[PDB]
Amino acid sequence: TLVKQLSSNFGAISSVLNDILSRLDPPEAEVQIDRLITGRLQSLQTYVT
Amino acid sequence: QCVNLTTRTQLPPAYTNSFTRGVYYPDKVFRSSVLHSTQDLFLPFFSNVTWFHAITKRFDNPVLPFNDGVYFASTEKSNIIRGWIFGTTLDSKTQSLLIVNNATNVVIKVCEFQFCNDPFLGVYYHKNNKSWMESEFRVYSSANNCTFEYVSQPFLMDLEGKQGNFKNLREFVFKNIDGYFKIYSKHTPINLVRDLPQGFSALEPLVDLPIGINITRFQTLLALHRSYLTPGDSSSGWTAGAAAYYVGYLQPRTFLLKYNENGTITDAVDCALDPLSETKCTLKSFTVEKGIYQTSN
Amino acid sequence: FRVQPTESIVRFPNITNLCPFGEVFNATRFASVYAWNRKRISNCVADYSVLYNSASFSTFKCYGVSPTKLNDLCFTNVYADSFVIRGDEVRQIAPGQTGKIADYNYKLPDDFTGCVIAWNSNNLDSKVGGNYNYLFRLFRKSNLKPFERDISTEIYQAGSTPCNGVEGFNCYFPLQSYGFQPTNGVGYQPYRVVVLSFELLHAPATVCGPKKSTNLVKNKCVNFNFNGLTGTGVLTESNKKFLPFQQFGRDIADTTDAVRDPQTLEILDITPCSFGGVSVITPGTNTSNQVAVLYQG
Amino acid sequence: LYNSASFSTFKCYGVSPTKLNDLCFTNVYADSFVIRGDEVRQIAPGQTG
Ligand SMILES: *[C@@H]1O[C@H](CO)[C@@H](O)[C@H](O)[C@H]1NC(C)=O
Ligand SMILES: *[C@@H]1O[C@H](CO)[C@@H](O)[C@H](O)[C@H]1NC(C)=O
Ligand SMILES: *[C@@H]1O[C@H](CO)[C@@H](O)[C@H](O)[C@H]1NC(C)=O
Ligand SMILES: *[C@@H]1O[C@H](CO)[C@@H](O)[C@H](O)[C@H]1NC(C)=O
Ligand SMILES: *[C@@H]1O[C@H](CO)[C@@H](O)[C@H](O)[C@H]1NC(C)=O
Repeated sequence: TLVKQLSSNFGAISSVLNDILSRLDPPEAEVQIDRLITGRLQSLQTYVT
Repeated sequence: QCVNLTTRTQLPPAYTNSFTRGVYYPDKVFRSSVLHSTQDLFLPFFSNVTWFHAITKRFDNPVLPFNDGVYFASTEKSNIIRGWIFGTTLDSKTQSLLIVNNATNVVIKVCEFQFCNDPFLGVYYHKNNKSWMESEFRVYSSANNCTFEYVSQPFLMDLEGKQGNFKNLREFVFKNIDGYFKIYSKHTPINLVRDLPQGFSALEPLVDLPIGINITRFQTLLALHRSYLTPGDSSSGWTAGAAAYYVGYLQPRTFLLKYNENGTITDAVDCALDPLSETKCTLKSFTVEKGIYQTSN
Repeated sequence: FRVQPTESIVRFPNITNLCPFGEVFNATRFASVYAWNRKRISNCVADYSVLYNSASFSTFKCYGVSPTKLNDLCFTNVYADSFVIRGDEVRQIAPGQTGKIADYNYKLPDDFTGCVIAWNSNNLDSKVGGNYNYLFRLFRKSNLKPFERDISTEIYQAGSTPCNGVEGFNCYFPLQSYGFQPTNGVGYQPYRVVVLSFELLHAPATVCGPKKSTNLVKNKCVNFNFNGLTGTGVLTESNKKFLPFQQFGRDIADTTDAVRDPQTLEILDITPCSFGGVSVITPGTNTSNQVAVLYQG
Repeated sequence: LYNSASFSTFKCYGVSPTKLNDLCFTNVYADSFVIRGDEVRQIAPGQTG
């Protein structure tokens, strides 16, 4: 389940970080980065608990 | 001009049951030894598939509705089935895709076609030389405007008026999504003609075309065999060979696909056919242990 | 611990065709908004250098992609939509915006991924007495779905009075002439607006950036770019068998582990470079200052 | 009133004539006068005479 949670969008345009980085400029990209960061951090917290 | 077929016997269409046939690769990705689950248009297992037969002077080219999708499977020996017409109005008022295979180049073009009431292909056996030629090509009348045309390489086949048992099984799936015409094909040798055999045969994609027209009706093209012992008229002497093709309709369904080591789809399981099938879909396994499980709400 | 990449490689298809931007932008006859024209572009290298130069371009807005990066990644099925709208309406042709023209004519999906290019037209699309060739719809029963066209010409029904041919009270034709004139203000001048839509839609890619392809190096931790796919891992020869239509590979985790080289059509595996972990052991600062380093993996 | 069709002219400016009861108004004011046949165009928004 931890590994499968890695593929979700969490609201970003794409799940893969590299696709977001290449397609979008830095100023616009960081929001899409923030979505993924929050989602993955929450998944890690759940697993640890 | 187009000759009109006459004196043809009309019979009610029979019904037969499919047996877990019609699974195709849904993507270009390669997977091995993975129980992947996908959601797309599929032919549900054990479905009610209409069965047509062509054989006194029994003939049938009904204009069947296209619906969301079509599973066209024809078992034949003499290749009496040649091509399919895909049009909405079928009266040269709207674009009508024409896929026809003949002795000449395979013709896959979209144009405004004034299709006649009976678009039947005709192959005549000549007496000057012992060869079969398509003396009749009066399927349509004219093609004023042609938006897109694609002519492939010529294909040669032995066309004869034989009533023997079918030698091969050909399966085709047609889908019209996002303006792209997708055709999946498979070719499996077969000898039994009673019904479709059991088993799973994955269909590999054949070709994709950007026709970009919406289709509501389609019609199959059946060749007519006229030998030197027959007058060759549409009234008499037009007796065609034995023909059997099955038409099924796709629906939105969820399948669980099994890939072996080489990447081929050996088996599949529906997720709405039975409670046991739903349980196997939930657990993502083909075997279920003793116990009690919660499938849905 | 980490292993750092040494070199970078790019593997793009070898395409010599150049996409005809001339027809798209510099067209003598330019379509109307009521019936917008769609052009399909494929199998050509697209140079977007001219686009960000902004030569005589009033508005250059890109959604979902950055114009500077447009000549890097690689796409499929470039669409071009041409239509003519009034000078104060170019703003409303944008994702998530509703307006009189947008609801009753060409509209953009909320998930649009493309660039909107607009430039002003002074008198090329204007007449001294008013250009009435261009038409727009101000009436419609139901708002259009994304990427829809209307060819119907019927009188709109208002109230209980029948319309669509029964002309009378509360019967107005939805189509109206724009009436462009060179004497009007800047906000009433016709503007030529072209919409580009970009989608991958499959593994194969047709329109690719003018970036040169370098040689191939194997068995070294390097940066690889296959048809716009960016990653970092060692590249080795692969024994995995791909069916001819298949182009990529995926594992259980769904990350790419194999890919086909576009130039040479050779299957090669991808393996991530080793990272591991570092642990340092000490007999104690009091006893000595020597340490031993353990690498986990 | 819209379906009555007893009015030679039934034009709504700034609001949809078909959907008028749907929208509530804080205050409604009515002005009444009878003019000639060549003066209806004069009584219109953006019209001067
Ligand atoms: C298919 O439907 C027909 C009625 O349309 C029915 O008579 C027939 O039994 C059905 N097929 C099967 C295998 O039950
Ligand atoms: C074929 O296209 C031309 C060009 O617009 C058109 O004038 C003609 O009417 C079309 N033919 C038919 C049968 O509509
Ligand atoms: C399909 O084509 C027919 C042609 O008569 C048209 O009436 C219908 O609106 C079309 N449907 C869609 C969804 O475009
Ligand atoms: C994969 O292909 C090889 C070579 O044809 C064959 O030996 C092997 O049995 C196949 N594996 C399957 C079909 O699972
Ligand atoms: C180191 O060991 C000696 C001997 O016991 C002791 O006197 C000294 O305080 C120790 N120093 C530290 C930093 O542990």
